[PDB]
Amino acid sequence: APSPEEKLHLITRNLQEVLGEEKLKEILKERELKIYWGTATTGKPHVAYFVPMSKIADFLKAGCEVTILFADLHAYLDNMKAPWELLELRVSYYENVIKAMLESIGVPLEKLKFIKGTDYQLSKEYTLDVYRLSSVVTQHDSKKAGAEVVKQVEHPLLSGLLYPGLQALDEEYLKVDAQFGGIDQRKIFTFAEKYLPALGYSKRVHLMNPMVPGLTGKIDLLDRKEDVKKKLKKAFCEPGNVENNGVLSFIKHVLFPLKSEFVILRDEKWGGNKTYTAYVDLEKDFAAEVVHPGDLKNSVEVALNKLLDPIREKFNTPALKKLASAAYP
Amino acid sequence: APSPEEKLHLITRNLQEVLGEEKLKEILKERELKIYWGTATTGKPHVAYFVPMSKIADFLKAGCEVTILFADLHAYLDNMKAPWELLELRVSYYENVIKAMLESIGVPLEKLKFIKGTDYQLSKEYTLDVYRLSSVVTQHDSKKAGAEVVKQVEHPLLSGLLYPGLQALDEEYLKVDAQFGGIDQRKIFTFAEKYLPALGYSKRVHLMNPMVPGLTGKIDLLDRKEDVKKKLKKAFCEPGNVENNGVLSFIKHVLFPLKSEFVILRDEKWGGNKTYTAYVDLEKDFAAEVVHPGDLKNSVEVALNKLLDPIREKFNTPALKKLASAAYP
Ligand SMILES: N[C@@H](Cc1ccc(O)cc1)C(=O)O
Ligand SMILES: N[C@@H](Cc1ccc(O)cc1)C(=O)O
Ligand SMILES: [K+]
Ligand SMILES: [K+]
Ligand SMILES: [K+]
Ligand SMILES: [K+]
Repeated sequence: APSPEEKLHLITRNLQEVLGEEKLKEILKERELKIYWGTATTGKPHVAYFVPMSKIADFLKAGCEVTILFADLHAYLDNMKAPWELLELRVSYYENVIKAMLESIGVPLEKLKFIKGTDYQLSKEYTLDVYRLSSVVTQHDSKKAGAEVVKQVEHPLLSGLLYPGLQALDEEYLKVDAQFGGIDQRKIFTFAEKYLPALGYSKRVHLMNPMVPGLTGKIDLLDRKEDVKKKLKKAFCEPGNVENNGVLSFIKHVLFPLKSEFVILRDEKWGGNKTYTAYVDLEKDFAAEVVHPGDLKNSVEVALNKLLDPIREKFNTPALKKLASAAYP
Repeated sequence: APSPEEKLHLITRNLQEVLGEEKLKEILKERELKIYWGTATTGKPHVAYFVPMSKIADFLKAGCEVTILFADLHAYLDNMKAPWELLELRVSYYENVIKAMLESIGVPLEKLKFIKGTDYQLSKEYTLDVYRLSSVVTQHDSKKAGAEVVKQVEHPLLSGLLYPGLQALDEEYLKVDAQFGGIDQRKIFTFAEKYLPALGYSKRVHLMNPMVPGLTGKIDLLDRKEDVKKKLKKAFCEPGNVENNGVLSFIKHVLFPLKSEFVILRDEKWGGNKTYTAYVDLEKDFAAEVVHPGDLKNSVEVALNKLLDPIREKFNTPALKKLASAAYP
C-alpha cells in the first residue's frame, strides 16, 4: 500500500530509459528511494515543465524522498545564461513557480526538499572533490559529456567543462540513490556512473524521460486564458497523426498521470464525450480520426486552464510581478 | 639607503625579462614592492634552487615584502606529482629546506611570509573567483597558457586547464604587486595580465629569470662533501666555452650576488688566485682560457660546500631524516 512492484511502476512509468534497475529494485525491497531532479535557473519556466513535474508527482506517490535542485551556479557556468546578482532572483521565481505547479497538481510539498546549488557547491569539501575529480577526468570526456547539455559555442569556455563534474558530485552531496532528468542528460549520467566510483562514491540509478515535443512547437505558466487559447489554435496537431504530436504528448505525460483518465469533449453529433482510462485507447481513436484535432486541443485547453488557474491567482500579487519583471527585464 | 634606482637594480639584475616596468617604478618611488614566488611542492629541491633563492635575497635587500607560496594544490593538479596525504609532508620538507637555504645565504627570514596554497585556495571567495574566471577563459587559452608549465600528456586532464587560472588568482589573493619566476612561466604570466582585469583585479608586474643550465646537466641539498665532489667531476665545463656552461651560470646567478665577488683558486704557476668583482671579467678570463675548467669547478665546490654546510647540519636530526624518507619513499 504501495508494494515494491507498484512503487517501481509508478517511478518508471513513461520514462524512456532506466539505468540501474538492479540497484533500484534492491532499494525498493527495503526502503524509500532517494531521488532528485535538477534545473538550472535559466529561462522562465513554461507549461512544458509539467512533464518533469508529473514524474516528481509519481515519485512522491511512490514514497520517494525527493529533492529539487535549483542549480544556480550551473546556470552561471552554462555560458552565463544567468549572471551574479539576478541569479538569486531567478532562484525565487523558480521556487515559487515550481511549488505552485506542484500544488496545482495536488502534490504534497511537505516532504519535498528544495535546495540551491550555492548552499553546498562552494563549500570546502565540495570544492576539494571538484579538484579531485579534475585530476582523473580528461578534457575529452568532460567535453563529450556536455555536448547535448551545455550550449556549444565557437570557442568553448572552461566553465563548460566543469559543468558535468559538478552535476555528478551533486549526486553524492545531495545523498541521493538516483537522479531523474531528460534523455538529453544521458551522457552526463553515464559520466557520473563512471567517475563517481573513482572518487570512492557509489554510482546512482538514472531515470530518463523522453524529449517530449512541446505543446506549440511556448505557453507561459502565467498566460491569460485568452493567450492559452490563441497559442493553442496555432498549435500543430495533424489529423490522424500520432507521432510528433505535442498535444497528444502533453496528455500522455501530464494529463493522464494526473487523474488516470482523460475526457475528450466532443459534440453529440460525433459521439459525445468519451472518457479514456488508458493513453493507448485515445491514441487508437485519434489515428482512426474519430477524435478531431480541434476537439483534442479544446480538451487539453480546458484541463490546462484548470492547471494554470491557481498559479495565475497566487502570482497575482504586486510583489510577484516585481519579482517576475525584476527576474526577466 | 637604498634609493628607488638602487632598489630597481637589485630587484631586476640578472633577470631575462621585466614586464611592467612602468608600474614597477611608480611603486618604488613611493613604497616597498610586494612580491611573491611560487613553488609546487613536487620533487626534492636540489642546488639549482639557489637560483630563485638568490633573487629572493635581492628582493629582501631591496626592501621588498616577499611571500613564498608552497603551492600544494598545484602539485596535485599537475598530473598528481604529489598525492593527498604526502602533500603535507612535502610542504614541511620544502619549508625546512628553503628556510635553511635562505639562512645559509644570509637572508633575514623574519620579514618573509610563507604560505601554502591550501590555506586560501579552497576558501569560498577564492573558489567563486575560480568559477568566475572559468566563465571568461577559453579551454584554448588555458591550454595554451600551461604548455610549458604543466606536464603535457597523451590525454590532457581537466586539472591541467585549471592550473593557470589558479596561479593567476594567487596574485590577487596574496595581495602582491608582482610575481617572480622563471621565463618558462611567461605564458602563465601573460595569461594573468590579460584575465585578472576581467575579474576587476589589477594586472601585476612580472619578473622572469632565464632558464639557467644546471650544474651537472642533480646535486642534492643534503649530499655529502664527497658526492658534491664526484658530481662536480662529472660536470660539463668545456675549456674556453662561455655558453651553455652550468658552472659559470651558477657563479653568475648564485655566487656573485652572494658576495659581489668571486675567487678563483688557481696555482701560482698559472697566476695564483684572482678575485673578480664582476662576472664579465671572469667570463673574459675563461674565454681566454686562463681559468681552467678544473680550477673553475674547485672554486665552485669550495663555495658550494660553504652554502650547503649549515643545511646538512640542521637536517642531521633523526626527525628530519624521518621527514625526508617519509616525504620521498
Ligand atoms: N543539466 C541539467 C540541470 C542540472 C544541474 C545540476 C544537477 O546536479 C542536475 C541537473 C539540465 O540540463 O537541465
Ligand atoms: N607554476 C610554478 C609554481 C606556482 C604555482 C602557483 C603560483 O601561484 C605560482 C607559482 C612553477 O611551474 O614552478
Ligand atoms: K532550466
Ligand atoms: K537550460
Ligand atoms: K617545484
Ligand atoms: K615542478
